Amino acid sequence: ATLKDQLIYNLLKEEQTPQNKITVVGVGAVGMACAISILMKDLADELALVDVIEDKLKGEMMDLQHGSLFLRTPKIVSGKDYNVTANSKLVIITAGARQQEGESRLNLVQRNVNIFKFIIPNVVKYSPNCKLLIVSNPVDILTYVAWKISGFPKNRVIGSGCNLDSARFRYLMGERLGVHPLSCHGWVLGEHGDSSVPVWSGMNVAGVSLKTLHPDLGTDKDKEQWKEVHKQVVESAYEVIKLKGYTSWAIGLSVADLAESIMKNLRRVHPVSTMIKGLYGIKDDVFLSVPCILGQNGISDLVKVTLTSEEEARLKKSADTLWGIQKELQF
Amino acid sequence: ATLKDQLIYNLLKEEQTPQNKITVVGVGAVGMACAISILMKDLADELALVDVIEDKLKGEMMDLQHGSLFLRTPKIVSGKDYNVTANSKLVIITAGARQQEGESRLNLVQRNVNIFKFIIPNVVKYSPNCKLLIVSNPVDILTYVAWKISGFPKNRVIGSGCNLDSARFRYLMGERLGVHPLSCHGWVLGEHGDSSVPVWSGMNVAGVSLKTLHPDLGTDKDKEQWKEVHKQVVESAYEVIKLKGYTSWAIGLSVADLAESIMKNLRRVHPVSTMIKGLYGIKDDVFLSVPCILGQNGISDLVKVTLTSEEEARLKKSADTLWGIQKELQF
Amino acid sequence: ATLKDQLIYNLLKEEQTPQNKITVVGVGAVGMACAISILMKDLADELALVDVIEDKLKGEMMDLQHGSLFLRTPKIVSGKDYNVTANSKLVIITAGARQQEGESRLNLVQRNVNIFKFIIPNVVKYSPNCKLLIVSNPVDILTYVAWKISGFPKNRVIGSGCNLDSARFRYLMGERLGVHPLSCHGWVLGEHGDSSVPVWSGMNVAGVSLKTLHPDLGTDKDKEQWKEVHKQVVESAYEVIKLKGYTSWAIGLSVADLAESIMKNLRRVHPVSTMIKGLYGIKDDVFLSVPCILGQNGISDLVKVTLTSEEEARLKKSADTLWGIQKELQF
Amino acid sequence: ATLKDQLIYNLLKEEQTPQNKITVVGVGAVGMACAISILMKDLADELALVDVIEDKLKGEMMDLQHGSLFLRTPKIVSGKDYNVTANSKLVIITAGARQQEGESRLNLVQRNVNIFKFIIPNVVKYSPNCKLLIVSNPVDILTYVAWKISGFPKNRVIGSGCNLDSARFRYLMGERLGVHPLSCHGWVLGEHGDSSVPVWSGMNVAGVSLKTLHPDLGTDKDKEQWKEVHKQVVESAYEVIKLKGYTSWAIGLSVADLAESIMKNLRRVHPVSTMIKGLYGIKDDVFLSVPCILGQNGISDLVKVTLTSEEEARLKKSADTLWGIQKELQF
Repeated sequence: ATLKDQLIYNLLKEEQTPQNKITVVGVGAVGMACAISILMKDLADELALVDVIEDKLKGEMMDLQHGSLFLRTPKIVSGKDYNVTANSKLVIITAGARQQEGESRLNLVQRNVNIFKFIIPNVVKYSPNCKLLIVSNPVDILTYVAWKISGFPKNRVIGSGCNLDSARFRYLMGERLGVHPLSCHGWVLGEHGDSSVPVWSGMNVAGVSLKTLHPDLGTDKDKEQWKEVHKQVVESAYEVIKLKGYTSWAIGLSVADLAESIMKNLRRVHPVSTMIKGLYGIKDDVFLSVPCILGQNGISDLVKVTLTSEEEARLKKSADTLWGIQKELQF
Repeated sequence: ATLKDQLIYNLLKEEQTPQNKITVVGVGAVGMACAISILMKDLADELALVDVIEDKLKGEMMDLQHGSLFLRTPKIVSGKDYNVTANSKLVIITAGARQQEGESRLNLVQRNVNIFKFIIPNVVKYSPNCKLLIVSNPVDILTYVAWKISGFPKNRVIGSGCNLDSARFRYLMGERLGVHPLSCHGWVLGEHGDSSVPVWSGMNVAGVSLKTLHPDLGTDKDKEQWKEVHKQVVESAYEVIKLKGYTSWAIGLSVADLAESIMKNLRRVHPVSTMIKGLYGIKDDVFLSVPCILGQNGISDLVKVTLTSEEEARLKKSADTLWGIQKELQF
Repeated sequence: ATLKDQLIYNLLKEEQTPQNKITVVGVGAVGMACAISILMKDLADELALVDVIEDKLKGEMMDLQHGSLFLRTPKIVSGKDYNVTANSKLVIITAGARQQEGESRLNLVQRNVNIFKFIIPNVVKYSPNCKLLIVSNPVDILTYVAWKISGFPKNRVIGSGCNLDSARFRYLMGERLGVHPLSCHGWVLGEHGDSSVPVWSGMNVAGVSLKTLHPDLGTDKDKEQWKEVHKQVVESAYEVIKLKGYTSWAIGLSVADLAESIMKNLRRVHPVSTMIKGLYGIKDDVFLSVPCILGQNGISDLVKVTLTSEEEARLKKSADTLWGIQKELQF
Repeated sequence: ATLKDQLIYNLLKEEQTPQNKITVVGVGAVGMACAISILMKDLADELALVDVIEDKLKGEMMDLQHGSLFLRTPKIVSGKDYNVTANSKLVIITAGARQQEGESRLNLVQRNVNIFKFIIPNVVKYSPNCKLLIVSNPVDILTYVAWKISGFPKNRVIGSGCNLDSARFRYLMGERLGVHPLSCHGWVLGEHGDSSVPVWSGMNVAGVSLKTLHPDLGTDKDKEQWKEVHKQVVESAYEVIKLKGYTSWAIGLSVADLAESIMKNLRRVHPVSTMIKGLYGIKDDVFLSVPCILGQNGISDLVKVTLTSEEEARLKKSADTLWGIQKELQF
């Protein structure tokens, strides 16, 4: 008789379906930053890793597995075959197109659409009742792409959007005032990138409107130039890529935070990208970041923020752009 | 329009069942010590409290409910009715017969059976696929009672047993050697109480057999009298009960540790009460503590500890006692 | 040679001062809820318990000790003598008379003033650089008493204040809007009691002013009666005491939350009782809850919350109330 | 009047040193894996990064700082100048030279000695009371190097040693037996690398000696080939490097586990590299992995494992080889 059989008597052989499984698609810096943030927040009873490069994937899986003693996630799996993702509660797409040197914006988006025409159906086939969290950039448009291809209802297709943008706003707001980011409140909404909207009205410490105190907050006659905070937020990624080549930990921590709200059904509010037709004067099938309530059904609700004429027109101008690009995409 | 509807757009009202629900039956010191431990280890997306005293029950629920801002458990419910326990993954029974000043063990058990004849069928009705963790004393006998009434297979009926007895053993072992209890290894097996078997052969730090180093370990010849460590484990509950009237924190943390293993499907080894028929020449339907592997199907496997002839006789003698009581019970 | 000597080589004899030591004065339901909450949030490397009931005190220490296997706080000690508190960063005062059914917090003044004349000098003697977190009621005045007796600067004397009352406000706010309390922002200021001030002008989800959407909010002509939310916050403790005899869990989590911000130097904004002289035209040495920044030096700064003529008047009344009681005290 | 001074009333601009400061030297994959693991286990109130690559260093700093909202470490600083390390409790060294294809072992060590001759005195200058944790390879020798240059007593100079090796040994046990690593007890001692000693005698689940159940375990005629488990431990790093190009997460988690034991004074037993002269007939100043007790003074004690005559010879040969190298180094 075997040592295991001498040591252990077996009552039950057949294991059940995993109950709290998460898949991360793509094992780049962002993918692995999400996985380690998720593994150390104990959100999953099973982690699945998927990417097209077999050796990198098995490597990252074995490195995580070797740390098992220091973790509470008892099964970590990987493969190029999406059968490993079976029965995921949450699937996080970080996989994208490696940006070519002299291509157009439209080229980059359509190469990502071609990768998504493979990933999304494979995700749906093995985890048809899962929430999709789109991290891959450009996040607003690729969240529309994931939506169309998957055929999922709008509540179960979520773009990481202005979540990290808003977390960076609160960090900078915190450094200017000597207050921890947690107690500094402020919202970056609309299109993730240069044309995002800082909501100066909702920007507050302890429910004290910085706009009410300082009427010229966020204007050009602003002597304190608080515009430069949103300018810093919107230029942050560029500055970090400049220095270390990429961004890793901040997005990893922010995606783990979103996963926590989903997996534990918290109904916390996050500024994430959601199909926004019929709201803020938008009449096209586009995704924009607004405060969304995240739980086990994904975006169950969203907050209808009051916006100035300027801010209304900026969200509408971002939608014009996104719809413009989206009708040129080949599905 | 309501402030809520002016503020929030609803995507879907559709509500779902609890995904990681735990129910604690009994809101005495032990039951509430399980609740706060479980609540502060983020093991559940929903917690249900059930006891017979409705005001006490609504007090504890409300007191926990007010801590929500500082918790990651979005739903806390309570009720006399077991419809609030519906869809529980794990159900912990702390409720039981109040110990009469002087009476036989045959009588004390039978008064607990009459209680489990109401508790267990209700639990089974609203949560048919759940795992039962029996904490109520005498834990070994009342785990057999739960098994019989429920009709559940032996894998999904677990008694806390010698799990805390072992935590105490490893704490005291730690004080003697000045090492953390985590790095002190020792096993209390068999019947929870005075008759429990301390396995001296398995007592070690860093895999160094103390029994080999000190052959007298656990004998009456022992110069350092290590039999006192097990004696202290056996008399620990008595000594604490004498000082603060009961035990709370140690059993709450130990059950939460069991709950972690079950809910997160860790597959750790805890010494818990399990149907031990066929093992150690035991011929009767008795439950005793042996090292069991605990996951999302409860006891998947148990460890066959090599015991001395003396150690076997003590387990067989405990089985003759418990079966002697059990066969004279009325269901 | 002993088994311990045969097993372990000693390199150095213990020559180390406590580094992250929290003391809890009082082993009542409040004290032990603070204790377990702090132990399960890994905030301290030494927990010292002090009270006047030597049996109860030793029984609680032993019960915490018996679950050290499941904790990362290696040294738990107790004793009626305050030399156990030596070299504490944070001493949490929960000892003294607690509210009986329907009894005001302002009816515990003279009893707990006497108890603070014993406790505070003893604390100061053994930990003269420690931060005082006052929890005993009436907490606002007893914080002022702790300040006067200790001679400590106002930054190192903190009261639990409206931290829990504010936590409760956001919980009930959350049950109305179907959002997690974490995403529901709103401040209860002034006395931790019946005279507390709900600042309607600061209440927001995602920086959207509820007062601006719903101008009637918190007035008698409000058809949704949002004033009943603040009423519930005031009545909350009375309700819980009536239902289970005391409040323990929620204040334990509220206090561990304040302990986290202090011990980890977060500089988070908490509504805690501090010396409010010079602000809102208050001239006396009054202690009220206003939003404060909490770190390892305690209250480094506070937020000047903008109040409506109505709000400011209602806070000056809460101030007047407490100067009336404070002015006639003996030291 | 600036917005900040309109919003916030300052009491205390007086500032103090951090209390639980950790410094990570080297921002490679290993140092940054330690950084995130330490940040996510809330072990520090200040994290200082120090490397020679100023752009990469500032890049990694900013990437952690942007995730501060999701962290409880309020100050993260970076610089080439070791004045950012001032008042560190624990300084983790991951910086050093990688062996070149032709390079002799002696020459590689001497290149690290020259690097350490700048790093260690700079560390000692700004944190003279700190614990050194040497992760840089070859770990056993560079712990000796760091010890020589620092002038520190042997308790405050720790090599990460066989901590991960042993953690890998317990994973491989776990998969073979279908148990969590936490419940699988095995020890890898001596020189970190292909000469490491797997203590077959100390191999157990629930204190059952596997060597005793299976007499042939760890020998050549072992029908189950358990010797192959140690071979896997010794090759697993080479196999992971071959697949993903380096080792990252498992060493980051393993190091954070040691940081927990030190920063929180747990006194857990870890296989870490310590000055071993006087044990197993070792006459020379060599550092080898033995099971050591780790607290806030580092190695306070160490466990003397009973080894077979064969096993003592393997440590004795490791010592001789290590002294062959160290006696030839230029300090």
